[PDB]
Amino acid sequence: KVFGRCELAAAMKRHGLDNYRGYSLGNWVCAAKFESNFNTQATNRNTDGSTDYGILQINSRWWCNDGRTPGSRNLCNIPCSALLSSDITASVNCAKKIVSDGNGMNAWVAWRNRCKGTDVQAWIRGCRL
Ligand SMILES: [Cl-]
Ligand SMILES: [Cl-]
Ligand code: NA
Repeated sequence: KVFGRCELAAAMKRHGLDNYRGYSLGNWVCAAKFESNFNTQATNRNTDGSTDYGILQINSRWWCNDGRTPGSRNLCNIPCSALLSSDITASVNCAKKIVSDGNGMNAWVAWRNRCKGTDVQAWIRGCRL
């Protein structure tokens, strides 16, 4: 599923992401925009053989099992395919664990490079929330 900007914002808010660990809703929407272009089905292969999955491009080296990343962990305890569903619950739940692991949202390179230090609130402007 390809989410609309305000549609995704509302879904993230409902799942408790707004100001989760101090990150306002605009941050999460901005990261989803530049990680996946709001597409739950996005996949990307990394040089080390791991793969990133779903709307927040969660990586198989640490966080999910895709059966093809040798010597990897599965810290959200889910198959990576679960992260591609049109229901974002698994992606959200896993993201909460990632952002809690000490490095905040710097774990997402696109957030660090394209959202951090910008007016992120613009990403939820105009939305009925
Ligand atoms: Cl915001
Ligand atoms: Cl933080
Ligand atoms: Na894994």
